Amino acid sequence: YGYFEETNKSEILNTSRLKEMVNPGDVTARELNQKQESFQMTATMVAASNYNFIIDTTDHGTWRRLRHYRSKVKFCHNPDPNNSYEKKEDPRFIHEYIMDPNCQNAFFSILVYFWEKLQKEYNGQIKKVFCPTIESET
Amino acid sequence: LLGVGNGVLSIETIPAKLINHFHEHPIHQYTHICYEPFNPENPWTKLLLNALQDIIPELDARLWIMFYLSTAIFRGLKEALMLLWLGGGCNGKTFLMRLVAMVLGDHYASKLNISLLTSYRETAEKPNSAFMRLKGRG
DNA sequence: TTTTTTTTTT
Ligand SMILES: Nc1ncnc2c1ncn2[C@@H]1O[C@H](COP(=O)(O)OP(=O)(O)NP(=O)(O)O)[C@@H](O)[C@H]1O
Repeated sequence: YGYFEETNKSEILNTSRLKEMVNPGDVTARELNQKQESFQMTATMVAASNYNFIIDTTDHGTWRRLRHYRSKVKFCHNPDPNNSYEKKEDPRFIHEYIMDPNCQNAFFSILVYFWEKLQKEYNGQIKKVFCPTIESET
Repeated sequence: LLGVGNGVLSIETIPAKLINHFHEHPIHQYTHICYEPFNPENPWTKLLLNALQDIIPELDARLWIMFYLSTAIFRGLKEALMLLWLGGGCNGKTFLMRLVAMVLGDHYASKLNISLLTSYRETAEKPNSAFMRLKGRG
């Protein structure tokens, strides 16, 4: 698993690196004071930002790999009762409920259960999951 | 002379011979693949031949591609040729290309960085381990 | 150890 954050305003997505980091194949890199070596690429990627990436290519090899989702709800102080997509925030979620071992292992159990559910429902193929919202937004 | 998983393969004369006995050839590098004589009735051989037919429709193009890729077995001087393969995406390009490197092993085959081919040469003298990967590989 | 690499510069 690998995730990205801290994106600047209107950054350009380097599609050459995209084809190289999400691909069931080998990749080649180098560490400090070390020789070249190659390893399999096996990381799940998530990118979070407040601005849409700039994608300057239209080839099927690029857009078959991308999925886009937009957040609807907002967490703040004094949420407007007229907005269903606005909620009261609880600081503990990031200040405490991310460091407590109990919630961490509960979340790990949830992840294991969902992995088992994916294996037993779609034979492990994420592409077979039905989701109109993600498809429409992408 | 090509080192394989179950001995060493000699392709000096046709048909190729497998050396399962004592020999004095100074051979160190090897691939983990166990060599077996070609057999079209092997289910895996049938599957691979059908996949090759599916990927490359034209017969003459398929024969030329198989002839060019077969020269990877030999580690000596060969014709000054390079193959450029263009595709819209999700069309089996990386499957065959990576399968060739998988069956040749790391000592005889390697993925190469694209910057090694589309970027200016380093200034004067600097160490270049990416170019060093080219030594001894077919 | 000790150096080269890296760093730094292009
Ligand atoms: N003979 C075949 N029959 C059916 N599916 C195949 C065959 N060969 C490859 N595939 C599948 O086709 C998909 C594309 O293969 P892949 O080699 O990764 O694509 P590519 O042409 O290199 N594309 P890209 O790198 O995305 O531009 C993969 O899911 C393969 O498993």
